[PDB]
Amino acid sequence: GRDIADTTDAVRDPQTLEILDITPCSFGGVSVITPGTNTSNEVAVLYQDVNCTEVNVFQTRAGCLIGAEYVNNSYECDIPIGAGICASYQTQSIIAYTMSLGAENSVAYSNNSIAIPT
Amino acid sequence: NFTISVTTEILPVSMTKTSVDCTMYICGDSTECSNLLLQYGSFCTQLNRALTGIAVEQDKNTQEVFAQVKQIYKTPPIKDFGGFNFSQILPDPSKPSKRSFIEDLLFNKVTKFNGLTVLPPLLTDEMIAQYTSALLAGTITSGWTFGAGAALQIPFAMQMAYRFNGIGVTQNVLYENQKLIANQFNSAIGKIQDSLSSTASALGKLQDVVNQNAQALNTLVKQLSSNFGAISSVLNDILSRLDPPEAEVQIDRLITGRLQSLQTYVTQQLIRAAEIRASANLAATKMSECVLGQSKRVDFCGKGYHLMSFPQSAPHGVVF
Amino acid sequence: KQLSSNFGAISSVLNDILSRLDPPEAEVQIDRLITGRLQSLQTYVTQQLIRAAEIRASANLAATKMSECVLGQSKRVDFCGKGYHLMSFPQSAPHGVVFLHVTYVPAQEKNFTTAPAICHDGKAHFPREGVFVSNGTHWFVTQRNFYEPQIITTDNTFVSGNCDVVIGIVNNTVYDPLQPELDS
Amino acid sequence: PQIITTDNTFVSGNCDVVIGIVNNTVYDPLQPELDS
Repeated sequence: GRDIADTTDAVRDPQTLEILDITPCSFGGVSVITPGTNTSNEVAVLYQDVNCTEVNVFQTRAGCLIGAEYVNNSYECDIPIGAGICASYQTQSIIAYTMSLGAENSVAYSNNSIAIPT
Repeated sequence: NFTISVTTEILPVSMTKTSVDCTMYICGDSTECSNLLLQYGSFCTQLNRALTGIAVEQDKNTQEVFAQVKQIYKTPPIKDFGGFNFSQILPDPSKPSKRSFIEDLLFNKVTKFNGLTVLPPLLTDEMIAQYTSALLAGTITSGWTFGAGAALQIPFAMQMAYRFNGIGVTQNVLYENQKLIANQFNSAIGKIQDSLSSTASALGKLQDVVNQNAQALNTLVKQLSSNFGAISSVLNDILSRLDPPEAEVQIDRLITGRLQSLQTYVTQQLIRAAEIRASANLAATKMSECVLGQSKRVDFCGKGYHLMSFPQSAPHGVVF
Repeated sequence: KQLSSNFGAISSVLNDILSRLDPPEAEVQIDRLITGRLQSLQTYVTQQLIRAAEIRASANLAATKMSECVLGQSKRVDFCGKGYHLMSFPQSAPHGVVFLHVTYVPAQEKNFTTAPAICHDGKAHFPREGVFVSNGTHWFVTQRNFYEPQIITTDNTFVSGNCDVVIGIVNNTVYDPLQPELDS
Repeated sequence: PQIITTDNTFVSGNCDVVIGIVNNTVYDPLQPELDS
């Protein structure tokens, strides 16, 4: 059988009538999340679009992330990783966080309330 | 007498942040091919850094559009704004993604092993919807003052009186006739959700952006199947069949054609990225001047004496 | 660095090919070098035009910014920094321009009770400029963007319709300053 | 529509320099209060 790229997607074994579906091996790009070499030498590897099985491990939507201790707190973004997740260098070690959208501010609307710049 | 009408205006904001592994595209797990690629020099690294600059530029496009407000405002529980029912355009917390019903129609109307990778966008669709929820929250509650600084909270009848005085209509006209304006706005909201539930010909631009990108990637994939004068398009066949110099001649032809194909693809992506960047700056200008305040530029924000617009999140775009 | 690429030649040095080989083979190797360097140059010129187009668009934006924002008071919000706009002062920069958008930003807020109209003699009064406010003990008129109260007079208001039609309307006395002049 | 009053209009010059002018009567709001 053939794929969409005119590449061999499936085969049949020659000695035995057995049909085999060929998938190429799990691959992805390698990204390095680091602060400056003035600040540290600590690096965090971000594998891209693979799960953290086929490779201090946290799994992102962008892929496998090694070396960032995942935090449930939210900070402002310093190094963007992907899908709302950003990294920073604090106590130090590389951490990962869901990046903050800002501070919430409830607005006291009423049908007779105003705010004037005094 | 008069009428009030809402109008959609659909602008693409960012592309799909697509990165191509250049050595993996040209030479898929081959040693002699990687040798002859490095004979040609720094084409491959230059194309990678170019596509990386493209992806960073679209992320900057999305960020420079959507992150104008800092304080994420939220609507009060008393939803009574003068009879103006914003229930379709407000986000729905009962839906598991906090998105508007209109944004659900917008998302509904929009439709590998060769180094062809897709990097995810930095801002997810839910937090983009949270930004737009903040923008409508400031626009409804504070009026236009939230783009100028603090959210100076105002009633909605006062806000519409101020926008009518912005277009020259005195405020007694709205205060004697506010119910008709509210009913006309709610009916226009009904017509725009009916039009968005009707057909995708309004969203044909955004679909055309995605289709152009898919056409470029698919043509690149088909150009992998091209021989460029070689005896095969499969590299491993030539490596199995031939002696190494006689293989390397065909490998030279293949790298030549594939590098020309990649330069062509990167050039088209660059020009389209510049077009999308200009459209994103236009969209940011439109949102900054029409969402965050009352524009007196005619035809910049739809036909008529413009009052405001309300953004809606779209897949790879924004809709006012 | 793309000078150093061989593109399949025996060297990236032209003089080495010219000094080593007879021209029936040296022309072929030189032809490969011209092909590689010409492709690299055309890629470079393509990047040059696209980047110069981007900087051209930025310069058109900067010309628009100074022609509206510097040379006058552009009241388009967020074109010239956050807030109400007063000036921008252009300063030179290496291959660029830097503006100093001085802006009017509100600082402190104060909550007041408001009505869109008041009712004196069965007649509705709307402010000609601003908004009615109340501190809790009196209804006063003020500016939309700064708090300064005044006594609501006949000359601060315009009468339109009756008190039935508008909502949120409260009961007050509209001062006529012509009445003490008639009493004078 | 409203009645032409003295605070609706500002006087400027005389009525021969302008083209298209018609004749009318300007209501004075100071007139019935001054009569009162």
